[PDB]
Amino acid sequence: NSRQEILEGARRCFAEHGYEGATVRRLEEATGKSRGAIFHHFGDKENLFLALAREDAARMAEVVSENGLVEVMRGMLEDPERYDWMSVRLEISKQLRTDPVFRAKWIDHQSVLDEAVRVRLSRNVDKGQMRTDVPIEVLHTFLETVLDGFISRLATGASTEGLSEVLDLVEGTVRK
Amino acid sequence: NSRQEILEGARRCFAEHGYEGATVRRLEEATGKSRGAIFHHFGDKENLFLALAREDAARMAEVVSENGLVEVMRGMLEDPERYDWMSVRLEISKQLRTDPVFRAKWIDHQSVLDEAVRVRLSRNVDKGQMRTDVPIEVLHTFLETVLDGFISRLATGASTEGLSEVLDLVEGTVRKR
Ligand SMILES: [Mg+2]
Ligand SMILES: [Mg+2]
Ligand code: NA
Repeated sequence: NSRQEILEGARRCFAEHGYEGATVRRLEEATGKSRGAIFHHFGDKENLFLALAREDAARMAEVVSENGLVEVMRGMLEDPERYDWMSVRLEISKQLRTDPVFRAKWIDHQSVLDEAVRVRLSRNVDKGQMRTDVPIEVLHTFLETVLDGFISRLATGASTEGLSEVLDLVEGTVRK
Repeated sequence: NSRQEILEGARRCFAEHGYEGATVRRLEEATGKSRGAIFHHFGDKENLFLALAREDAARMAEVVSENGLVEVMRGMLEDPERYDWMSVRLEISKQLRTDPVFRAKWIDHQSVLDEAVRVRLSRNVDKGQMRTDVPIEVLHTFLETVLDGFISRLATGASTEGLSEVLDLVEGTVRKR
């Protein structure tokens, strides 16, 4: 409960203020919980952020298991209210490249999504639905690159125009 | 001449420190030019950023005219440091999305690139090289989304392995069958 309350409020706070602007005082205000309770549950601000990213990964992993990364992207188009949170995620990009400890933690906190993508694509291969003239890992990297592009695009304020059709094309490309 | 100097230092500074981290001191360090030289020129950090965006849009536009957005991306793989500063978009996305003035400036400063992509795709269509079962504007948006993906991956230190083969696949997809 307390943990949940902290996560729901923290997501709002980060989205509203950005990473640096999500001060401890603002996190208190957004959660109704003390700094002592927040850090008791999460240790530090970065771990709190990582918990949120892991929540994202779990949710995305579920959708992937149903209908792939393309369906995650379709959901992005349905959810414009989430763009502010997507922007916060993007702010940690440089740290991801330069801080080995944080990097490893970020990767670990995405592990459920990464595996789900792999399982999905395996299932698709088993069913003979993917093209076989291109290795499955090239197809994998292609889908991940489109996903990163979608996130960037939307977060930076590009319109929705033609994106559903772009997703149709993306799906068509990896199929037989 | 000096101006190419100030943009060159800015580029390296943005690549190294980010947008917020590009302090006057660090910009001086990178340009070795007194804050007065640097900003007399541009007024503020936003405008130095937008000037750089224009300069590199123009370079990309040249490449596009020769061999499309895919060739821009092949070049990014060949030397990721050239456009590494573009990582700053990932830092400032909410400002680019939510400040309509800034956003309009950003779009304007990329106009030469956008027109070159449109001219290149037109030429491809004229020669019957593009698939025609998907509208050309969907193909256009696809290619841009891929480029946005490439900038993100390189910003976060993703391996570039398999990406040349990904570009082959991208190129094959927009072509006729
Ligand atoms: Mg699908
Ligand atoms: Mg080509
Ligand atoms: Na052109």
